[PDB]
Amino acid sequence: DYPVDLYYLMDLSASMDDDLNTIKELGSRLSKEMSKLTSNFRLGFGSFVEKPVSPFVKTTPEEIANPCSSIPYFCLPTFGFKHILPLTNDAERFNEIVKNQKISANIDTPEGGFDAIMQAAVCKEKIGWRNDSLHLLVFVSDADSHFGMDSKLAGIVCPNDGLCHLDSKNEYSMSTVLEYPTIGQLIDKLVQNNVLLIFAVTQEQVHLYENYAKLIPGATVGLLQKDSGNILQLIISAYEEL
Amino acid sequence: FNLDVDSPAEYSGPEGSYFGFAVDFFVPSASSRMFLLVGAPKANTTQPGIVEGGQVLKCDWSSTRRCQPIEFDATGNRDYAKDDPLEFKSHQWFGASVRSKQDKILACAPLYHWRTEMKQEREPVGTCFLQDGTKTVEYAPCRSQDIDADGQGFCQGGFSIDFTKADRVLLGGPGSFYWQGQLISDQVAEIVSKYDPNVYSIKYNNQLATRTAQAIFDDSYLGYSVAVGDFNGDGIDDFVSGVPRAARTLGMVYIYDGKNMSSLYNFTGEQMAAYFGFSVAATDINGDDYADVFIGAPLFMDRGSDGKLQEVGQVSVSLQRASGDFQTTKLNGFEVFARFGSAIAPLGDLDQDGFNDIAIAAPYGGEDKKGIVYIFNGRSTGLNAVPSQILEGQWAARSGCPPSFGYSMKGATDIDKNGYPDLIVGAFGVDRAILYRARP
Amino acid sequence: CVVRFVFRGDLAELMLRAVKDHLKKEGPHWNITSTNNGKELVVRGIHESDAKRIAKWVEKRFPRVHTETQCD
Ligand SMILES: *[C@@H]1O[C@H](CO)[C@@H](O[C@@H]2O[C@H](CO)[C@@H](O[C@@H]3O[C@H](CO[C@H]4O[C@H](CO)[C@@H](O)[C@H](O)[C@@H]4O)[C@@H](O)[C@H](O)[C@@H]3O)[C@H](O)[C@H]2NC(C)=O)[C@H](O)[C@H]1NC(C)=O
Ligand SMILES: *[C@@H]1O[C@H](CO)[C@@H](O)[C@H](O)[C@H]1NC(C)=O
Ligand SMILES: *[C@@H]1O[C@H](CO)[C@@H](O)[C@H](O)[C@H]1NC(C)=O
Ligand SMILES: [Ca+2]
Ligand SMILES: [Ca+2]
Ligand SMILES: [Ca+2]
Ligand SMILES: [Ca+2]
Ligand SMILES: [Mn+2]
Ligand SMILES: [Mn+2]
Ligand SMILES: [Mn+2]
Repeated sequence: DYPVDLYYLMDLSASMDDDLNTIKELGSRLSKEMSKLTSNFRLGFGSFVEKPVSPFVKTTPEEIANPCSSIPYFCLPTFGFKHILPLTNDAERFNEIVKNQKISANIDTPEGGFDAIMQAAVCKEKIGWRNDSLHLLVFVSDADSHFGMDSKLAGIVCPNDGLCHLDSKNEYSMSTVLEYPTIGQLIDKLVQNNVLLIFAVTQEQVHLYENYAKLIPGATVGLLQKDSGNILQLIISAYEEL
Repeated sequence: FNLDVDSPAEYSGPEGSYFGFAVDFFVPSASSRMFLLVGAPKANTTQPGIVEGGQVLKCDWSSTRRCQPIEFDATGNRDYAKDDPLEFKSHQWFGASVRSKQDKILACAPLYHWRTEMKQEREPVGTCFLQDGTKTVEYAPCRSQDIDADGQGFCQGGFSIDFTKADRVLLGGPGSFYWQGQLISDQVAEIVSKYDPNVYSIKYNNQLATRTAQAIFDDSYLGYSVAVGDFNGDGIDDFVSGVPRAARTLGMVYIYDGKNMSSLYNFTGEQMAAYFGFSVAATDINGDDYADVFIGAPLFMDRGSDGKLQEVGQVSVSLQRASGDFQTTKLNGFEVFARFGSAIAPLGDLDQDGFNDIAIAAPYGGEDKKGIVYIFNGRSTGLNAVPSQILEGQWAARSGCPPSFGYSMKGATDIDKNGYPDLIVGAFGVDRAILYRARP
Repeated sequence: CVVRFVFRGDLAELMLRAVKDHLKKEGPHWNITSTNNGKELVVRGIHESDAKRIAKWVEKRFPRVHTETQCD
């Protein structure tokens, strides 16, 4: 009866508007099924969008206030990464949080998913990863991501340090200061943090993440389906250990 | 192997200005004195109403070692209408890129924002200033009616610049067309002769440029970095341009015809997210009279002795042969996360041995991530894989960006007139620029 | 005739959705298909009438959207 700590990381960009309803279903289905693996089960939650910096985001005050402006449509302001729920035993709290997530937006196709992975894996003190448990990080998105050096276009030339930078609002305070992390850096820290990374993406986006998974040890991929249980199967088989 | 690293000429700017972010040499006509051109994109300057607008300073080699701002622009922001600014120069990073041809100085602001005439928008179109002798004009090839993300609205023209031998300005604008990227090439005579201070959008009739394509090419960043040289034997410098996110983050580099902008050659990386195409360079490295192609891939992960992947950086070298074919070899970095290949700069025939030599930087290597620059020799067989000389950064790291010695550099100019080309290496994290002389 | 609307960027889904809803209202009996996994919307079975309206409506209201029209 070995403990399992599950962290669910949701992409809230505009491109997720078509996906979000199925992501919420995956979240609650996961919570229910995880209860079948062990009594020592806990799960947390966080989310990400993009660096709120030109040219990734428009700087006119109307659009800053509402990045979906002139569609017309209302959505949340752009932010990098937020930590919402320290992993807990309160499965009901998890579901209530996931159900109330809302759309945010940015301009370009790739997202800030790599900043979010780095902080979620690194900030042990705020996420609550146990010393003796499986550490599972589920990454949900429908797009590719930015990585180190891509931020040069935004005027950001200070390399990611791989350190935890979450303030009193649980926001990534260095979002607009440091470069997106590189894969070599994500691997270094995911291994040090003993975290297994799962990439749940849509069909067109699967091959690309499969290629990344071949570089990142312990990483797996799957398809984000309405029949989302196909992802849970990765989590379940990962529990056998032996 | 012949750089004087013991007593270099060290120049400095205002703190926080990123002095040394970009460098070049200035060589004015006739028996004039040589000067160094050092960018400082976050310099506060004295421009009314503008904060951290950026500037370029002319630094004197002959004596004294003081630097003075070049008066490209000494005004505040122009208005479109009463209490409605036309342009936003604050934080434009002017001086982030500087190039010079003879007595012509080209400097740009990649983060310059402009108000589209049509509506009260603010888009990062980019802008350049070209000083030709005593006349300075504004050049803005991405400032037009082709607005928004699908157009040139997010071009950031001036992100990368160079000059051709045949009197043309080469400009990259990586954000064009939803980040497909665009290359633009214009005549220097045309840029100045068509200039009017009250015209914001100027059409250049002899302009060459790439065009927008299918969405499959979005997020590729063509024009991220550029270089020039003859790759088809027509006597006309052709265009070399990196495309770092092409082929699903595998990365590509394109070569276009210098006369009609038609694609001639393509290079592809070997590893996803190695950022192949981050930087490019062109030079004849083996003395075969044909330009060779140097492509960086700073995030490349190699396979260590323990089977573990590790990020070291990679540079590929493609030798041009008379048949049109290329012979490609590869050089890997020496330190993990040093990002070898971040900056590549031909040095010309540094040691006067008949072959051009070249420097490759690794800005985050060395103790305390001070930054390392490697010097490699050329030979009739290609590039010698082992470096002959290593330059170490000498400054303590500060908060934020590390000194990043080797971040940017330029050579192939004999500043002290001793027969050997010299080298300028920037270290913007500590607001510094360093001149290294080449010894006999 | 066929009209192909290509949406780009993070807002592509919201723009396509808005356009798609408009098209359903303007032409509820048209064959309207989502292609390229939600990045492109294609309308076919039309006859050089809507081409003068829907293609223009999208360009006017959403200038950033690319439109390609084909007829036989
Ligand atoms: C280096 O890689 C580049 C990128 O892949 C190569 O450039 C592309 O090469 C393809 C194949 O030749 C070209 O595709 C052609 O498209 C025309 C139709 O063009 C017109 O219609 C399209 C819309 O369908 C529109 O977007 C265009 O602007 C035109 O109005 C076809 O008739 C041809 O048969 C063929 O399919 C691409 O256009 C071309 N450019 C780009 C950006 O994709 C390049 O050739 C490679 N170079 C080397 C040396 O390998
Ligand atoms: C530029 O001036 C402003 C206003 O005094 C100041 O806040 C900013 O820190 C200065 N930037 C520098 C010295 O880089
Ligand atoms: C460009 O010029 C070369 C040499 O004259 C010619 O072979 C080629 O077809 C031209 N391409 C275009 C698009 O004009
Ligand atoms: Ca040529
Ligand atoms: Ca050669
Ligand atoms: Ca030599
Ligand atoms: Ca010299
Ligand atoms: Mn998105
Ligand atoms: Mn989606
Ligand atoms: Mn994006």
